[PDB]
Amino acid sequence: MREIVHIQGGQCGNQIGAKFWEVVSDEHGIDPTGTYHGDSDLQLERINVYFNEATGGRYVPRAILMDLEPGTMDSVRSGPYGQIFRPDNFVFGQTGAGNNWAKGHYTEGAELIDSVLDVVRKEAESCDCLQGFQVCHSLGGGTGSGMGTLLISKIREEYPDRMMLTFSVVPSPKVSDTVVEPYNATLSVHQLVENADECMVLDNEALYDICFRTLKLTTPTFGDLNHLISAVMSGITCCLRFPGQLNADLRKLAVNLIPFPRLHFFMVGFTPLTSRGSQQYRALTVPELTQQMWDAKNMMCAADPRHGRYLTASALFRGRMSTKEVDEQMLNVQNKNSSYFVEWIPNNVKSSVCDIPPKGLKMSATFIGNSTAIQEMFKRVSEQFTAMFRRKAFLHWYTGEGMDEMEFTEAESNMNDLVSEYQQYQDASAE
Amino acid sequence: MREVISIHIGQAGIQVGNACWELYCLEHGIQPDGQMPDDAFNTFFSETGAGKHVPRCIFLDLEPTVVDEVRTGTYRQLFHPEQLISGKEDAANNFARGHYTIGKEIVDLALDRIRKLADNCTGLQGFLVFNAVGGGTGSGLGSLLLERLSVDYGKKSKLGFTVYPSPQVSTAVVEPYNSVLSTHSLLEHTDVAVMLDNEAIYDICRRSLDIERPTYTNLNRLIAQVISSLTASLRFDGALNVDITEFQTNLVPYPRIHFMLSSYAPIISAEKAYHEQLSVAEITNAAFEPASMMVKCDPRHGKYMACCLMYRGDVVPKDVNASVATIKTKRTIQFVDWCPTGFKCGINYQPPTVVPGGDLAKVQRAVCMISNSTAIGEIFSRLDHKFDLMYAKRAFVHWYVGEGMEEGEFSEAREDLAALEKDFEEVGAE
Amino acid sequence: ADLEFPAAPVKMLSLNKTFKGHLLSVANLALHPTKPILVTASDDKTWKMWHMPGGDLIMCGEGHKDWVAGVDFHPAGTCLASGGGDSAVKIWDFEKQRCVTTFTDHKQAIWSVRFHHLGEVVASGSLDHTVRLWDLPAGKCRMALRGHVDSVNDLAWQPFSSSLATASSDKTVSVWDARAGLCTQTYYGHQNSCNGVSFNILGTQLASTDADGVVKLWDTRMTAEVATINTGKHPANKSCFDRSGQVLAVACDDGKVKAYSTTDGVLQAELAGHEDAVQAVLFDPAGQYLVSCGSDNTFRLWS
Amino acid sequence: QEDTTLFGYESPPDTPALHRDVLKWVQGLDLSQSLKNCRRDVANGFLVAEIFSRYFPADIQMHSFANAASSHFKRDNWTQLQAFCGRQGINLPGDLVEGCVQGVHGAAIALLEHLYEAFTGKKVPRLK
Ligand SMILES: Nc1nc2c(ncn2[C@@H]2O[C@H](COP(=O)(O)OP(=O)(O)OP(=O)(O)O)[C@@H](O)[C@H]2O)c(=O)[nH]1
Ligand SMILES: Nc1nc2c(ncn2[C@@H]2O[C@H](COP(=O)(O)OP(=O)(O)O)[C@@H](O)[C@H]2O)c(=O)[nH]1
Repeated sequence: MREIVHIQGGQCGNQIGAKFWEVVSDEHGIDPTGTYHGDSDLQLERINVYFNEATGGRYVPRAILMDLEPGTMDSVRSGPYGQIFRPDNFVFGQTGAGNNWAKGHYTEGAELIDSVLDVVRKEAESCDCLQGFQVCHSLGGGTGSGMGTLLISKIREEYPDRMMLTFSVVPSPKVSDTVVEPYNATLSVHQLVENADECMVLDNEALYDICFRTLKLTTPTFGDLNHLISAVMSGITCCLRFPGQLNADLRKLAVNLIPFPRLHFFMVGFTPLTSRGSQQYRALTVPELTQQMWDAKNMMCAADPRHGRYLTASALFRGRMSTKEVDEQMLNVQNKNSSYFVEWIPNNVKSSVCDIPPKGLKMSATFIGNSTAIQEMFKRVSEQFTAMFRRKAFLHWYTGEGMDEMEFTEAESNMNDLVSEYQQYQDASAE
Repeated sequence: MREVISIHIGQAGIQVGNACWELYCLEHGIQPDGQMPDDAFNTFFSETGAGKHVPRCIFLDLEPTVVDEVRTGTYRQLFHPEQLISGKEDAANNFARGHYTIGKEIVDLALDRIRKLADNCTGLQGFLVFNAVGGGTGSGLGSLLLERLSVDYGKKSKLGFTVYPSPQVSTAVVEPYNSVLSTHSLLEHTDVAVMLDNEAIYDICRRSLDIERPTYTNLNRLIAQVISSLTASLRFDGALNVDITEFQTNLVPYPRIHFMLSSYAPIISAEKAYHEQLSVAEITNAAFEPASMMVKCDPRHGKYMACCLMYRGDVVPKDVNASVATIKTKRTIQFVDWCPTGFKCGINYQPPTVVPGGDLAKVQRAVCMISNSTAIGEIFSRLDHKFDLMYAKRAFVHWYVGEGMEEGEFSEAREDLAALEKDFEEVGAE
Repeated sequence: ADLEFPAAPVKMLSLNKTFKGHLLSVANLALHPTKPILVTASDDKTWKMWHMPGGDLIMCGEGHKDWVAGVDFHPAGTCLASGGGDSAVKIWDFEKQRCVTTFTDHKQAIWSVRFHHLGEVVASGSLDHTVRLWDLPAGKCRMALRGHVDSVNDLAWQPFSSSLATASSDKTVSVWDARAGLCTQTYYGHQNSCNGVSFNILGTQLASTDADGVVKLWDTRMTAEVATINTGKHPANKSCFDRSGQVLAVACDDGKVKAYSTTDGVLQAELAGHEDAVQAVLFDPAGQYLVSCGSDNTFRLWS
Repeated sequence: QEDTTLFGYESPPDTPALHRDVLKWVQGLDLSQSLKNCRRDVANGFLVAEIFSRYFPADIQMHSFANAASSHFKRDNWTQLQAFCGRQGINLPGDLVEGCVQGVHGAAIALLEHLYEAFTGKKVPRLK
């Protein structure tokens, strides 16, 4: 009865959202035709968080897909679970943004944004009570980053009190896809800092590392990365949808994770990720889950937590488990690694337990870490943005869309202030 | 929805258009009669109620022979007869003849047909202008057409696949003259200009295809494969789709700097095919090899500013990422200090179709690398002395003056090419 | 502390002549702590340093792209900080007569600029809703105070304290800590945009103006609304306390510099020299005279 | 012909950041939105509608105006505002309106200046 409005933006966001909705329908026993085939009462108990019952037995996702080009949405509709989405929730333009945040935020995103807000408001008023909105998209792309930031600003204006969660795919450190990724990321982070209440940073290169080293896959397509992202996206809200021994909703996670309003960027990870070869070799225990959880290799962020200091960390476990086991494990983690945890917070862990593990896994756990390590990621993005902006390369493409040069430097200043805050609380001393 | 209007001006434009449209017909399954036994063809073909597909192309030339060859050959039931526009008198390698006297009525009719074509397109990604810098028809009429298109259509992205004269080898004598004139014209109208050199493509054919007698058909087939790889992301779905509009955003740092080197890989005959692994890293290296450049311009002299890679076939993002990381770590490949990323990778799930009758082998992977690099100023440097050497004596200048030009036009073109040289030097410098 | 400087005379009229040395209206005033020298920050893109007893134009600093809204002196008068509508905070040196440095992290008009009591950090409050601290040795914005949903119209360091009170156009007056970067206190009560804010020399009281003319006085220690002076309908602009005195001099858009008693909120003097409006007022460090600048393109000396 | 562009890139012109009198008048007027950036804040036309309502509450209402980024809604707001201005006698020049909706540099500044003239008792902001 606490509803969540899902939004997908851009090609990457739409692919991630399609994978996520496939995973959630699998969890709730919903076939691609919408009918329930789960044979479990708890699956239908809280289905209204994500789905709405149609006239018949069909359940439609409370999902809204936005894009400037129709190809990605055509692929999503033709995918295996493409028919569950209501066709009216596919809001697409005709000319895509050429990796241009200006095109997706000011020129071309402006006309489609009112249709998008019409759909969002229609979905929101249908909700009895609204937990908030979750927007999945990629920083470093035109329509995704631009229209996502624009929509987030609009939704923040309309519903300031409602929760806002973002799954942003930050451009990767080493191998960058497009040239203008630093520009788009710089312009998007400035919006997310001011608007998004909760932000989860994902890096495709961290995803490749985790799927090459833990999963040990040989040919990881984008589908596998979207699968891991979908696993985290489900596990963050499974405490809403399923009974929990110690349940914790999105707002509780935000309250326990965010010390100060601007420090709301988080790195996430999912456990247990096991290679098909080592599945029988590994033993499923709470200590094993915690061990993989706190491994820096498990973080789906490029930045590693070792360099920074953990301000806070939430751990949402799933499965029939011992609260004594979980609490003792998190206490031992904090005591062993006290150097990596902030001193002026007596307990840096928000432990939550859900009684329903994901399908196939006896146990699972998602980790949400607010640590000053994200500082180095923003610093790298700024190191690219400044190099490009000094000579104003490709700046004419953003200028021709009618955005001030001062806007770039304002976004850079906001990023630098955020980095400064993270460093301040990294090296803050008690008393 | 993703329509692109193809223009082929002059003999070279039409002869590369023949290869391009044969390749498109083979790729989309369209028989030469016009119809094939969805909507991936809409970029290049418009379907009628009868089911027969007509290309959205325009064959423009002031000479009747080349166009009549198309009208008589196999693709006579494919193309639109009025879209094939034929002149009466050739431009005779005279830019003035093709731009001031003969080209007027022809370009008026060309704009008429271009309006008729664009009226049938819901969307319009842009224009693909295929001409020959170095001939009166291609240079003069093409320049006039590009100017008219810029005036009327406005911001539509015009991609000009131009063929400049080779450094040493050439077929004309007034080629520096009309090349300088047309370069002056197209510096300010085309959005992304792709350089092509006959000498470089001849070298590619001789070294990679082992063709001791390369010819214009082989050159056109290579160019057609390159343009097909360029447009593959418009017609076939794949991870990391790249668009005509995204070319300019990820490749053009500044409006004057939009000339691009093009390199295809692999270029292997079937006898040499399946004799090497042809992995993604190896094809990327081959694409970045200077010999694989289709312009006689060593990239070692300059520095790369941007590189858009278009992968076709069984290509995985992990492999494109590993190859691009190796390229970045590579020392001989040098990038400008102000572009840290400098890479635009885009993959497509459609392997390059092989033209029966061609020399290219059926390879499951392909790369088309289109790069903005400051080395390209070297070719303009060559033409800038090839021009002034003749201009000192005003040789052949009476020919150009006779059709209503002035010494001021030559002076302005030379000055603008010098300014382009200076701009390339300035972007290369820190 | 424990030093009483009696400043009773407020009804005295203008003593010196009305110095009209600026082409356009003067926006702010800054008095040198050591010497009786006043920098007037006018909206003519220039500031002018004058020796007031002589009325002589000692210096004229120019270079701001837009109108200059705020000006302040460094302790010991080493440098001058000028914030203007060009969104650039400029530090100028008197000795070499040029701008030492420019900070452009602010992207909107700089409403107010103030120094620390020690002077190494400079607080700039701007239209961009933020209050940015600049470490002059570092030349970098170390910290930024956020939390105002409307324009930060004024900015005043608490005397000899890291606390900083900013009156914003969101009808709020927020006192922050520079060292922590947090909002210790937020005074509500204003029904209009807060044009200006000022501290008592002892720091016990804080007075903020409104656009409807209401000047509200709070006790900083008590965090309570002590007084609510209701002036005319015109905006109350900027205010200044009497040094160890019970008289707050408030400017106005009525052209009259009023002087209300902090004890009772009763008018004591109403100087009517300015024709149209008064942008700001300032007391002498010794307490000998007031200086009032306004839309009359003239800064006038009183008492 | 000596050009100032950096290889064809003409940097956008720098705005004069309105005026203190106009900005303080706007701030003193009770408005829901704040003029952080004049271009973006005025292009939609909602803040101008709020100003017009504060000066003529009877015939300008907020329910008719929508804070919407689409060109359709911006045109709707500005055209109803223009119709009211025509009825009332206020200028509201069309060129400034079009520059404001298109985000042209300085058009919103000029329109706000003209509104300040028309409303604040024809008080011309002093300038050199
Ligand atoms: N790469 C390539 N270049 C060609 C081909 N055919 C012609 N060219 C080039 O095109 C140039 C002249 O082309 P055109 O201007 O169209 O010749 P035309 O049709 O007789 O027109 P004019 O010569 O100007 O009167 C020559 O310098 C050749 O280098 C070709 O098949 N492939
Ligand atoms: N994890 C994941 N990342 C993707 C996918 N598709 C694209 N990306 C990445 O997302 C980044 C941004 O692209 P995107 O926002 O989708 O392009 P846009 O839709 O035009 O804005 C690119 O650099 C890609 O590397 C996907 O399916 N999964």
